Amino acid sequence: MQHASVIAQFVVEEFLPDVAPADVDVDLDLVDNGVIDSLGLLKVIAWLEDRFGIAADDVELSPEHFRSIRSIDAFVVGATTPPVEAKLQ
Ligand SMILES: *P(=O)(O)OCC(C)(C)[C@H](O)C(=O)NCCC(=O)NCCS
Repeated sequence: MQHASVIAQFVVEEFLPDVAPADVDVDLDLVDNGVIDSLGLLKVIAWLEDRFGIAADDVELSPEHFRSIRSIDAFVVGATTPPVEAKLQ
């Protein structure tokens, strides 16, 4: 997991209902949340890339990458797993 709860909280915090992300089925395809795929993706890539100084072109953007939260956790875990107390930070 390497802070898997933070990953679900990170994306869920963008639009979490009155339920704590820990009580939300993080098994939901973020595709419905595709909202993050375009607007949030730009903000996430700019922030995520700034912390690791990774070129945005290095990674290709596609809806399949956000098909599920677990798929994103493996990609990030494969390279790095940074725990964050809140998405704002
Ligand atoms: P937004 O979230 O609507 O943008 C969709 C994303 C970022 C997933 C991307 O555009 C996409 O749909 N994947 C295919 C690649 C693509 O269409 N690039 C957009 C410029 S042609």
